[PDB]
Amino acid sequence: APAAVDWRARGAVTAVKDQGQCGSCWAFSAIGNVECQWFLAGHPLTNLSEQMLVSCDKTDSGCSGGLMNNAFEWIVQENNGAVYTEDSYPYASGEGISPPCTTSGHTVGATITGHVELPQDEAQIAAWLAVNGPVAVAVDASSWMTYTGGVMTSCVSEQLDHGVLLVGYNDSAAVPYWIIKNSWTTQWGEEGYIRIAKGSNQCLVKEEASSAVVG
Ligand SMILES: O=C(N[C@@H](Cc1ccccc1)C(=O)N[C@@H](Cc1ccccc1)C(=O)CO)OCc1ccccc1
Repeated sequence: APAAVDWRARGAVTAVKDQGQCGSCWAFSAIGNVECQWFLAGHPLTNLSEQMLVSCDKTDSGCSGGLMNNAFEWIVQENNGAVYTEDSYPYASGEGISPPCTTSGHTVGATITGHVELPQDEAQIAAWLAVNGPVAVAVDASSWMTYTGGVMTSCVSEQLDHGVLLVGYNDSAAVPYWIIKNSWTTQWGEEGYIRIAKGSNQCLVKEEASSAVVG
């Protein structure tokens, strides 16, 4: 694999978001992945709708939580592969509730055909990311309320609880690291990003990695 990859500088990653008081990290992870995969398939970089998942994907639990793989499966099996634009289905859950699903009045911004579940191996995830783009992952975020910048050390790695998006890595650095997009505003971390050490399963980052497939 290349020594380093950073998709943020290559036109593939939209702005950092704010999930607010809702337990919707799963939806930010899944949609951020779709956004990146759609661009890398040769389509314009488009802002897509987390609200579609939070209100309409009844195989997940709204502001009480969900799974990225369930969300990818719902899009294809129940929603004809469609992912609506942000502008046509804007985020409505920042106060912490999921309003009833709206089943018309939206415009499709992207489509997917399926998803892949990646190996539980950091070198294999990096190799896939270098060619095919950003990857949805789950982490233990319990230590992330202390992060202020730099490459974090000694991440608490006990229980997966938070969905996020891998956007790059650097194996040439003094301590090799992953680059991760969070959904806690740009005032948190490094303009909304976190770097964690790579190669020691920090925060359980290798355990639940997956991606949508765009045809
Ligand atoms: O708890 C979750 N998911 C986790 C993420 C996850 C994804 C993949 C693997 C492990 C964890 C989840 O959604 N976490 C929630 C936790 C939360 C709840 C309420 C307020 C703020 C925060 C998040 O928003 C993560 O920030 O899913 C429960 C579930 C399972 C099946 C169907 C419906 C919900």
